[PDB]
Amino acid sequence: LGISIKVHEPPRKIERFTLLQSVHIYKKHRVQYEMRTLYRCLELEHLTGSTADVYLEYIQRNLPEGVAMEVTKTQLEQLPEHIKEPIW
Amino acid sequence: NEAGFDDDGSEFHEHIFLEKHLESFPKQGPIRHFMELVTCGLSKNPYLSVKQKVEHIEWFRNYFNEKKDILKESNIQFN
Amino acid sequence: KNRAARVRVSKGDKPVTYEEAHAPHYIAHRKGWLSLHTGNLDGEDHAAERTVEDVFLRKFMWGTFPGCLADQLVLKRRGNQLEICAVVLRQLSPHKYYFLVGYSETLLSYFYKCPVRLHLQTVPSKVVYKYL
Amino acid sequence: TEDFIKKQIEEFNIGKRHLANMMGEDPETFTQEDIDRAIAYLFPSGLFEKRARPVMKHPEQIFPRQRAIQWGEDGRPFHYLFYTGKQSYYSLMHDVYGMLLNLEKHQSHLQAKSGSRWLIKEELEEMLVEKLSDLDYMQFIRLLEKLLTSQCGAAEEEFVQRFRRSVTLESKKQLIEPVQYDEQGMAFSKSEGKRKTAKAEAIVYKHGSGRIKVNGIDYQLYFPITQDREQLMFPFHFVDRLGKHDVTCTVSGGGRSAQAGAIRLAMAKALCSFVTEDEVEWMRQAGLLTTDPRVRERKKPGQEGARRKFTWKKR
Amino acid sequence: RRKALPPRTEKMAVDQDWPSVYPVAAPFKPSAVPLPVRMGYPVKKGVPMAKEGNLELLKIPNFLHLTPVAIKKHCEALKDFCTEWPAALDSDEKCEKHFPIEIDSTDYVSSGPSVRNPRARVVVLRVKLSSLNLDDHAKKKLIKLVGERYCKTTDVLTIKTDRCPLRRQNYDYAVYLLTVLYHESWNTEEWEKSK
Amino acid sequence: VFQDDPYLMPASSLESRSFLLAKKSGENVAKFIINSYPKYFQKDIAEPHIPCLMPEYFEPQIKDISEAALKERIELEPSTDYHFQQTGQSEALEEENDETSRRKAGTWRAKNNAERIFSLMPEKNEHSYCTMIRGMVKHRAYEQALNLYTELLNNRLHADVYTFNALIEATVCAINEKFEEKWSKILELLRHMVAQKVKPNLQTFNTILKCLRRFHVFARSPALQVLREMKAIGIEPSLATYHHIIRLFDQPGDPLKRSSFIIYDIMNELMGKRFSPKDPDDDKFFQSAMSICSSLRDLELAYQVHGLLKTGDNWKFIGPDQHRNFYYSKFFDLICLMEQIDVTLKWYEDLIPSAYFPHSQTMIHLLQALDVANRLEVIPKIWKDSKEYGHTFRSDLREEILMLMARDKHPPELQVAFADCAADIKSAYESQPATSLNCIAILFLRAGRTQEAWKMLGLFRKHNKIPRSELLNELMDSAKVSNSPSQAIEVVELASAFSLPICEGLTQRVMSDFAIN
Amino acid sequence: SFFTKLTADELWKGALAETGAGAKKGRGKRTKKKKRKDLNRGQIIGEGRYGFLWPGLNVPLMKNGAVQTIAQRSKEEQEKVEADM
Amino acid sequence: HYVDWRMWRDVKRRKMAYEYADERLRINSLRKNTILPKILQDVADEEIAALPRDSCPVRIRNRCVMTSRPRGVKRRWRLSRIVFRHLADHGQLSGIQRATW
Amino acid sequence: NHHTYAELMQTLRFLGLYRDEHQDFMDEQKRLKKLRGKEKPKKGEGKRA
DNA sequence: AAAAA
RNA sequence: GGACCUGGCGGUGCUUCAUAUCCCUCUAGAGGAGCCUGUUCUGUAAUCGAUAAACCCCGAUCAACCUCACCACCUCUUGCUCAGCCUAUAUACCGCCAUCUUCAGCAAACCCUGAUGAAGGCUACAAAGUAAGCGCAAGUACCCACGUAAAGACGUUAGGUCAAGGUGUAGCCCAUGAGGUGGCAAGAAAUGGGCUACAUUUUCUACCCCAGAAACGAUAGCCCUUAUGAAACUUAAGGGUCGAAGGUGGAUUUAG
Ligand SMILES: [Mg+2]
Ligand SMILES: [Mg+2]
Ligand SMILES: [Mg+2]
Ligand SMILES: [Mg+2]
Ligand SMILES: [Mg+2]
Ligand SMILES: [Mg+2]
Repeated sequence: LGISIKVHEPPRKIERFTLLQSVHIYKKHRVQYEMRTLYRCLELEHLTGSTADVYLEYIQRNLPEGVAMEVTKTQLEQLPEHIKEPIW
Repeated sequence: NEAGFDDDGSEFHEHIFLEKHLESFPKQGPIRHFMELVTCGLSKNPYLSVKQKVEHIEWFRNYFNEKKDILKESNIQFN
Repeated sequence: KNRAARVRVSKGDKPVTYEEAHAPHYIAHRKGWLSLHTGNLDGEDHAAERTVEDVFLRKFMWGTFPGCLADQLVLKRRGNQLEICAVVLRQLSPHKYYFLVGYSETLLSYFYKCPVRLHLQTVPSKVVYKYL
Repeated sequence: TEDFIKKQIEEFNIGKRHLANMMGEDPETFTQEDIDRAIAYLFPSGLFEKRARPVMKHPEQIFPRQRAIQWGEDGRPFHYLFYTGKQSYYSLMHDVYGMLLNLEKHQSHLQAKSGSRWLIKEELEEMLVEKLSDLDYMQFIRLLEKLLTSQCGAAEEEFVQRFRRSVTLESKKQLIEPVQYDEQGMAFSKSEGKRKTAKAEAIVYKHGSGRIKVNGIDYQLYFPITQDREQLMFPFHFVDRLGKHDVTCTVSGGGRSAQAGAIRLAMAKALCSFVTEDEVEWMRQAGLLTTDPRVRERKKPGQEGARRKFTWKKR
Repeated sequence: RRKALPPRTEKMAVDQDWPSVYPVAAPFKPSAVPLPVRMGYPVKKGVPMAKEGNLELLKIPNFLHLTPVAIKKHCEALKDFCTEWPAALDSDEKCEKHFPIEIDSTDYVSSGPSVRNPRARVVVLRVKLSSLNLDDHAKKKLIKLVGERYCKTTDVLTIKTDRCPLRRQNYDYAVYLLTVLYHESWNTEEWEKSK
Repeated sequence: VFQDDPYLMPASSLESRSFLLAKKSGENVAKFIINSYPKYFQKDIAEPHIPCLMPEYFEPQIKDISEAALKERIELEPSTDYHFQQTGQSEALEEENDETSRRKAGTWRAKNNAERIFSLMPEKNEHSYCTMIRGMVKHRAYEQALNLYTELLNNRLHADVYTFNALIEATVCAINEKFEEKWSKILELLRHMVAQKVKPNLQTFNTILKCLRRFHVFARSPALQVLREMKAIGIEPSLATYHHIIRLFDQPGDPLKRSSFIIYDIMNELMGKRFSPKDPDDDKFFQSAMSICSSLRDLELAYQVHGLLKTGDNWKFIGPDQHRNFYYSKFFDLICLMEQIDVTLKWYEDLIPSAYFPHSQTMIHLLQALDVANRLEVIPKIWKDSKEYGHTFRSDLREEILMLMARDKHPPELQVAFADCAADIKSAYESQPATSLNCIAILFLRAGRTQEAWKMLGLFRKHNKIPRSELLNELMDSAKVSNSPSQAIEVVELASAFSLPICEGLTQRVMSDFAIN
Repeated sequence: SFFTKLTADELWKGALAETGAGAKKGRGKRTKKKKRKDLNRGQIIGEGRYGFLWPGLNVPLMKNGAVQTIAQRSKEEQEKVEADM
Repeated sequence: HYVDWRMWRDVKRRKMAYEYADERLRINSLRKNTILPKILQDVADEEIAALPRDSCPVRIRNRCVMTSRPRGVKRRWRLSRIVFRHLADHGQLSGIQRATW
Repeated sequence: NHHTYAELMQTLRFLGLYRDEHQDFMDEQKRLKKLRGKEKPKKGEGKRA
């Protein structure tokens, strides 16, 4: 389409906790569990509003059920109405 | 994240500027200090709506106006 | 002697499948999970309600169909989707099967407030992998 | 059973055809590597076991090799050595014994008229699709070794090489760091290194004096302990390059000893660019050009610490 | 009672479109897929499961709906709802010199019918103060009134605003705060002489 | 609409209808069990709040009110209770959500209630007269409709088009040789509409055209005139009038098809491009046009129907199930009897494999088209589909499929025909039969197998009927050309015991085969 | 305390107690024995104790080319089927 | 049909604390205040003590929604320690795998 | 609100829409105990009987 | 201490 | 009573091994001091189970109030779920497990030898074992091919848990069930584990170890304050003066 992005991988975070195994005096035998949660974020650059909306629509229409989505858009803005030489 | 819950279509002046809801209170004193404190508390609260803030303000006003003997005996006047 | 959800071996007349003939220490190796959603990851809310809904759906599907489930249930939570991936034996009439499918779809869509579409997989007999 | 094999073969063929048709390619230029790549792409399996992967290669590789029937309709076995149980192994033994006798006869006639490893039991039973034991394997290996001692021609050479594999590479020589020039930079090279969570990067400079710059400042202010100074002087003393190099390093993360070891390893790896290979081999055989895998092992539950357990009372 | 029907494996052809068979992300139905793919851990002397009744092929999401030609057609059919990027905003320098105000957004996702997210209310306003009309006393007073919400290296004003459930209200509040900051910088009070 | 698993695929129209009815019954019982316990489906957890996730209420919400309580009891044993409450609390029943509800639920009771409301309350007269006419149109009443029309005309108000349409329908329903009466009624209606300053609607014109077509056999001119007048009013005409005109012209147009072509052109001009929703039977005209094109072997009308079916807007393509199946069968027969074999195969792949199974005439036509173009290989699946969709013509279909191979000789690569004949014979034997057995024996003898032919002959010889003359001669020749006249002797005995015509000749042939061979 | 109703086989195994330590040492007598019978056998899909006619389960669906109205059984037929059970 | 009483008492207390929340919030706000005379704080304490029990977030006991266990209950999925491992070994919690390091 | 789920399961078991094997086993055990000769007494009879 | 048209 | 087979045992014999095991031996700990938390006991109306290798900051990752399955006082009988018991039984179970077990056999179906007895079937320069599955290996993950983690059966302990959660038997359902207030959590004496110290290898000013100085530390007890709670009686911390006993522990033990 004409976006030109890159590829990178943030560090992963794995959570591990220790719980009991039985219901009575059985503390010397513990069973632990993990929580693998990787991270794969892109970097969309040089995109307008309609193109970004179309890309988000295409991403959401084929988004699997095993992953997530964190949209962080940074819009542009010239100058507000009161920033030049305003006196209240 | 704004489809449905739009805070009844309000702006920022109704959430930040809450001075237009304090009329039956003085200007310099501990009562005004407590009112400013509760106003600052309700201002930085993105969990409640402005209607609930006004309800709490009027309830506190009625509670302070009900027990007037203690405020009169506290060596100060209540407006 | 630590025994989990595995099947105890006795002689040679227990037709077990691939789900019942595996230990929980091989889930992320030679098995997998039945359901899949984003509630379990770190940093996300709404998980206890999802687990309660899942266990209630499993109990309902096991109680409504007497022995028609050859294995378990494979649920997929995709935003506002609840896809059921179950198997039904080839022992009854297809008309009753479609009737039950429609009834379950309507009940789930009207109870969980979510569009639900069922996808069945007809199996001629009980699923079996080994004679453990 | 053979009909099922043919059905699997034709199913694999039609699947390859349909895959080459849907991938926009050609059915003739769609090799097995492309098949494996398309299977791995279209089926994103999320498991750790390699045997639990979508495998759809050749049908004869997945399905076990069915042993053909050695007797026809009349009931007579095909091979002469069948009433035993181990037909292929004993046939090979008889053939190799006949070859040994022929070699002995040829050697007697000549006297009168005057890198790679062998096979294993697993490979043997996978090649001859016949289960055996260990004593027969040892007997066969000893017979082959006795055959290798005596003389043999090219025919016997290729005969004994047919049952011979090949060892892997054994060249463990070090790598010479290339001399990099960046805006007039003679005698310039970089390297890395890690020891017990400590990333360090050393920059070797030959046209200097005799000091090390650590994060801009010298190494005395950052390493007040004599142990770090000794660990930094050990490589310079082992190469006889004390007051001749003004190297610089940049380490981040870890304690004093960890960062010192990381800087030492980085400098040892960087000094392999302005010296011959004999000296770096001498360094490697003396404990220098090698990594330290002494990482703190995880703690075990139900104990006091890693290997220390609770006071287990007996009475 | 009992019957039998042939599957779609021997019923379809070869020169047939693929996205027309599996449009939406179907949970892989062993019927219209003529690919006898086997996945699972086999035994020492045996054959693992094929495609029918395979729990591994049912749990793992299949990616057969994203056909390359289908992806190309979908990307080409969406060209009508696109806007070309202007050539005057290609380099980052011109973008910073023209539009030096950046407004971030926080949009996450939740599993289930729940749409509200308590972490989707923060909108940090990043405005570079290297392009505004700031003199000496005004800039010093602005820095003093800000405190630690201003970077001394990149010179980017970072102010965290989150005092309402919505986002446009927080944006307007941040704009009003910046306006009051710019107004007070040009004013001198009675206690400013005793600095 | 159904599933995709192979075991639950719809093989015919009966399975599809059964699955659809089961789904509808499941939805109905689900809605019923939800309305029975409304206190178990109210705790919402969603956020956008779907409006289709709340059950409807049928109990009243007002007790001390009058008109509001009556409206809540009527709209939201209910109509009678609402009427009793309105009569007790003195509530004037309006013309909306009252008379129409009483006419739809309960038709002497609705007429009595309307008369009581008109005698006890005198509000709007035009709407009341229109409601009375609409209620009497379904109860056969001409005097009441005339009185309502007179009251609406004398009430100094604009007469509704619904009452006029109902009166015209009631007047032209039981018409006995009425030619100029319909024209006079149309002229009177046009004069009344011009005097009252109102234009005619499309529904009234469609109803008038249907009533005119449902009387005489050659009354397509009034329907065409009504359709033209409805189309010239400003909007598109209704498809019901065009369908009625086509049905009336197809009955009397047995010699010429000019009227049918004109009706098809009018239907295409009124509704051919965008499927505009403005009639009650939009697919009937398309089905009639497709049937006319299949009967007259037309290539333009069929193409127009295929283009206006589901190529742009699937609305007038299929109104139900039987009509859709008939249209598909007609299209398949036309494609098989018009072009060669490619178009027939395309139609069979896009209709017989996408909708449902075939019937009897369409299956016979497809078999004839396949036999005329050498395509005898997939006859077993067609026979199985015909037997599943119909247990009456299955034997006829099997006989027609086996006759294509029971008369030819033995070739080299003609095993598909023999396999199809064997499958048809097995399906006919395992169903619930002298001609079928004879045809199966002839096919087995003409195939090439000896054991199969002998088994077929032995099975057909016990059906109280021997084989034909050619089959007996072939069996005698095969027995004499094999050093075994046992088969010839058995055939002669079966022909002499079953009292057949071949007796002396069969005996002479058996004697010759026993003496020489 | 609600989500605890497991499968029927689990309840039968817990009630019969045939996988205990008393069956391998002769601790119990052969007379004391609890048999097992099939409970889910003569119950059609959609069999209730009130009497609701199901067109897609109980009564046939297509009745001579028509659809049967969803009705409800009375009390005499309910008593009849209870006596039959 | 339920069989336990402590779970029912706990859910009743949770409901009563959810209903009685604004008054308790106002009383707690009037409490922690260095300003304002002590008489108002005393009468607020008397009013909050005169209220009936079984209506306070202090009595909230984090139990399980399947077993109603008092102690040893996770606050994430709102369940005990045995049901968690049970449904993890069965295979309902995606991602929650046995720790193998 | 577990009471709503319990009532829903009960009304689905009563109408035959849910086959609860546990409650059926409980009812069978209660019937066997009542047939054995040890049933539940009436309302206001037992200790003073 | 024998086997739900 | 005579004879044969298996298991356990022999302070029963020969040979080879134990890599933290036995010392000749190395390091760190309990048993000697104080506190806290478990057993039992003391008067009381004040809970239950565990109570030898395989159990003790045990069920509990919380006994101030619900969390008290304990008691006393005031009441109720659709008594609150078309029911139920937090009454008694693991010597009725499912389910979650423990040392043996830091391993190498358990082992469906046949053949041979004990004249066809309980039983046994080993010898590769070979005198009767091939054999479905289970167990190790084979495998996943961390820094691989080391190592670690994770797995590790048939059975023993009528082993722990009917008080993870459901269920079997006896009794009640005008009660052992339920609604409100208070108390049982204080020490005559026996006891496991954890924490704090036993000097010049200690501590203070600052400093993350180039200085200067003092020939080591607080349990508990008194008062006040801070954050939360409806109430501070012990739970968290800090401030103010005072502050036990201890200049390295004997029979008896653990880990590396
Ligand atoms: Mg274990
Ligand atoms: Mg009690
Ligand atoms: Mg016991
Ligand atoms: Mg292990
Ligand atoms: Mg292993
Ligand atoms: Mg015990």
